Amino acid sequence: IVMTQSPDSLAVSLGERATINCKSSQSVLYSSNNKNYLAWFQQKPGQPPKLLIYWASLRESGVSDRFSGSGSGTDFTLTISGLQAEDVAVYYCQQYYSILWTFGQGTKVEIKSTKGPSVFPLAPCTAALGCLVKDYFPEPVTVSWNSGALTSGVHTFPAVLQSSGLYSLSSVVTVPSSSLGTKTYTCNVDHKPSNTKVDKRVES
Amino acid sequence: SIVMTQTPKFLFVSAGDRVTITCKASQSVSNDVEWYQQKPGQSPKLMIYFASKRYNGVPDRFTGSGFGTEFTFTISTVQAEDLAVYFCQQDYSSPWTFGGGTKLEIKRADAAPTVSIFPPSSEQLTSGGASVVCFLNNFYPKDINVKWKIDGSERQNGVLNSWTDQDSKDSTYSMSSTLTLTKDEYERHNSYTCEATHKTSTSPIVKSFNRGE
Amino acid sequence: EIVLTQSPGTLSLSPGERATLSCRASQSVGNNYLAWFQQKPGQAPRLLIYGASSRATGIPDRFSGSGSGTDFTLTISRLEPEDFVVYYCQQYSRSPYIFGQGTKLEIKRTVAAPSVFIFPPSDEQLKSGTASVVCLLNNFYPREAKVQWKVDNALQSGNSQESVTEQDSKDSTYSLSSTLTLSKADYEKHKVYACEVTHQGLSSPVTKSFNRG
Amino acid sequence: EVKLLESGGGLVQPGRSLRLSCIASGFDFSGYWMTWVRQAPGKGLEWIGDINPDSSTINSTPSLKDKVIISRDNAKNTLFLQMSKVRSEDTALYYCAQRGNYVPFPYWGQGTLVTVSAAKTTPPSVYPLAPGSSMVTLGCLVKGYFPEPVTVTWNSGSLSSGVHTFPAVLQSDLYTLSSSVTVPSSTWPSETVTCNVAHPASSTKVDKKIVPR
Ligand SMILES: C[C@]12CC[C@H](O)C[C@@]1(O)CC[C@@H]1[C@@H]2CC[C@]2(C)[C@@H](c3ccc(=O)oc3)C[C@H]3O[C@]132
Ligand SMILES: C[C@]12CC[C@H](O)C[C@@]1(O)CC[C@@H]1[C@@H]2CC[C@]2(C)[C@@H](c3ccc(=O)oc3)C[C@H]3O[C@]132
Repeated sequence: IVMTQSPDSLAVSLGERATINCKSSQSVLYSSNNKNYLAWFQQKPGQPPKLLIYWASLRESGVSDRFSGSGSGTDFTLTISGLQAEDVAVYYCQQYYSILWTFGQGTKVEIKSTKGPSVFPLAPCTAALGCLVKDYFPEPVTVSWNSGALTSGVHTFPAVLQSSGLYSLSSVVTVPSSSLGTKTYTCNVDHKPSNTKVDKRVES
Repeated sequence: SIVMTQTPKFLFVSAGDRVTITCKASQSVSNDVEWYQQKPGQSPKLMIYFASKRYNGVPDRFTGSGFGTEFTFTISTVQAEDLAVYFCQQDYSSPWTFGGGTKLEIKRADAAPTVSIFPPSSEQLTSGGASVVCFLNNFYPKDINVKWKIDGSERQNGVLNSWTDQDSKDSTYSMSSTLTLTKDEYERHNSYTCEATHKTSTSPIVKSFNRGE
Repeated sequence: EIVLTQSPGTLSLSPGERATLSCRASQSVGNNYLAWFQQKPGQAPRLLIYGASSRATGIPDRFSGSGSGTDFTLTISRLEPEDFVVYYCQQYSRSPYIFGQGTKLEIKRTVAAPSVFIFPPSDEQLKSGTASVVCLLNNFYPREAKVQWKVDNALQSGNSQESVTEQDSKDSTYSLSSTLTLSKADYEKHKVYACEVTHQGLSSPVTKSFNRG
Repeated sequence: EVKLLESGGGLVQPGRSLRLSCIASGFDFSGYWMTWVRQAPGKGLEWIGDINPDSSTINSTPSLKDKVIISRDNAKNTLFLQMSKVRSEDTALYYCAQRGNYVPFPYWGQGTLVTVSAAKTTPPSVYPLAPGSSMVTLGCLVKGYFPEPVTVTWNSGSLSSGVHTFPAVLQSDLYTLSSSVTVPSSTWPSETVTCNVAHPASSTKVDKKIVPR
């Protein structure tokens, strides 16, 4: 039994209503008792899943009133009536109709904005240098060096979500300190959502 | 630093037996404790790492275990070529620290020495010196008494002894005894004798020569 | 409630080695309704084992659950390198249904002190009205390192964000970045910026600093 | 197929400086942390210092920390140890070693002996040991060299079975050792037997044939 969610990512202004759909490849309505064997989960970065709903619509203990699933048979829905900062997370549906619990692929939920990136040189007073990619939304950003010519000794760190509701990340490369006078180092930041590429030369 | 304490400090064991070495840490080091074999005349060599994994070309009679503060090195079916000193060592910290070491000795049977005596070489006499050398080879146990006599009378000054380390093949010992004299004194006496006293016989092993023959 | 406590938090093994993850229950789990989940980076969870010891359909040979009531293990008998990820236990005998905090399998490799660097904020960033200071820990293991900002010798608190890479595909190390963010207004109120790094592989902390101009 | 070759081992005056060099071959050098270890006469192993692959890092015990400098040249594939304010405690033989990305210390140089004594360098005189007239024993006495060590072989290392090379003895600020070899009685003097002595400290080599009297 396969669970398909949509949308895959969801941007909804703070306090607004947010809606996620889940469809099963087979009916998970159990003819004999009239129950849906469907559950909903919340998962925040670096944490286990949190059971929110099961039997399609029943709220688990200590799940806030604003969380409410609905629908039955093959098509289901989780709605967050009043979206708050703390509700920003990944949501899965799960079928337990058959001893083979399967989850949807999941849905990311976040706050709207839509901005391009800002790039600044990380350069100090083997040497290290780098790029700081600041204040961009939404994910994702891809960073290369000298249009993918330089890859040895590169580290590009995972993005973090700032208080702003905007993302920031760093990319760094260690190079021969002797070469800083002669060979060019350019970081290439591609932000497909804002329809932008930015190439920042980083100097010593 | 982290203190690694090994026990026992020595182990004397018959061929074919188990030896168990333990190493204890002043604090938790998790996996990161490791065992080195060092044979005489050679550098240390890695054998067990991450307390339990075998480094390659290590025979599988060698084995380790442990976690946190308590770790062990085991040889099952000890044999002659394993004669070595063993060390534990921790990577979970800084500085990285080695244990005190455990010297392995092989128990076996008794063996009387092969005794050979040598007058000074003409090369040494040409340059004005005189050394008498006595080799006592492949004997057990290690405890032995060598004595020098010139014209039947005992001589202790100018004698220099050295023991080889117990053998990697046959687990025997060997000894070199060097009596250095002035060429003056060498030519002043005739009969030179090397006497070995060892538990394998009540009658001492005597080897000799006469200078003027 | 039944609280499930996973041990250890992170288990360090090489591919080929067997792993034993533990799930300890505060309160007896009825009918051994104890389930194990795999979760890989950027993927929804995967049922591995249910009923303490029943392998789900489509799950390979090497995953097996053991134990009853309060003591449960997941054994991964012959580790594939794709298998190094998060594993959750979860009980369905009694409400409310809650997850173990998780065990992450990572690849073991010696111990490596970080290569540290610090970066002042660029002129372009200061003109835009914000000051981000970056401290870089390069190619270290294990992941446990303490990063402390000192601004005019004053230990900072909760105005800095750390980002850490996935374990490296060549040498199995991590890199880490800490970014201290102040307004231009506030950044220009202090002279000396320092990140002090404590790591297991260092004898003592290494400090990296700059004075503005 | 890996080789680490130490050089610079020998005598030094107290209070002076010493540099060791280690040349590594048969492994991607610029991909590895490299370490020095030393072993005193008393046989205890003492970790000294390490380097990450960019010389942009070090790991050294306090004890020494502010006394020696560790460094390396990638392109030249060589490792270096600078000692300053040299003392009694620094008299040891020094080991070069790889640090290893999945295995602590799998590779050790043979080790280079460092001696701290105002004593003057001296080459040995080499004297053969032949009988006064089943198996026959021969030897040679290597007298009056400084400092340690020498390397002694028989028939350029082709005779290594049935050889006993004895530990040196220090006498009037000069070392003396002997070495013995046992062959079947009909082999000598019918076939030629030569002992070969290299003394790296004086850059000399002597091949002394054993002569019937
Ligand atoms: C295997 C299972 C099948 C349906 C789900 O897809 C998965 C399941 O694992 C969930 C739970 C499981 C269900 C089978 C039936 C149950 C054991 C049932 C029950 C019946 C009699 C009794 O005395 O006590 C309990 C109530 C619920 O616990 C059940
Ligand atoms: C959603 C779920 C939550 C906890 C698990 O991590 C996943 C889960 O999908 C397993 C299955 C599911 C569980 C919720 C509770 C169950 C419905 C439970 C039950 C209770 C009363 C009853 O009358 O019939 C069955 C027994 C088991 O079937 C349960």
